[PDB]
Amino acid sequence: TRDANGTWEMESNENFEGWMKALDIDFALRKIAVRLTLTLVIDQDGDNFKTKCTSTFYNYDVDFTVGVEFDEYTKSLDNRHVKALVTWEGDVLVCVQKGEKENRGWKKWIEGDKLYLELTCGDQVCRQVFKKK
Ligand SMILES: *C/C=C/c1ccc2c(c1)C(C)(C)c1cc(N(CC)CC)ccc1-2
Repeated sequence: TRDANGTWEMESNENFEGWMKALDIDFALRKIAVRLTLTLVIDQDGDNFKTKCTSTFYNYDVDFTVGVEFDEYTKSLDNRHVKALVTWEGDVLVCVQKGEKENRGWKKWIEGDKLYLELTCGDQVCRQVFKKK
């Protein structure tokens, strides 16, 4: 479905460390991020999205409109300027982040009460699965 609204609880998270390493996240902070529980909250109304990723020590919040390029500064992650764009490819929500890193972005598949997320940077892919709370 194209409806990603909800509070999403993590079920699985594969190659999180390799993806963070591809983004040049500090080794020390990688070890903490691997242990912290992540909650993904999405509010979606038509084209307008508000995404909030929350843990004990780190938060990542982004708002965007589908189809409208936006300047992004990943201040709480790798601290880079990218040109971001989120679009629908069938029922897949696709985000491309143009900048220094190649193949940078994510894709989201909503299958019922499950959300599959693949985050990419360089030759690394992190695969996450969430269940709607
Ligand atoms: C559709 C999902 C997009 C998206 C963008 C940014 C982040 C995420 C998802 C998370 C939840 C995977 C995430 C986690 C983190 N930290 C760990 C590296 C913890 C907050 C940062 C950014 C994003």
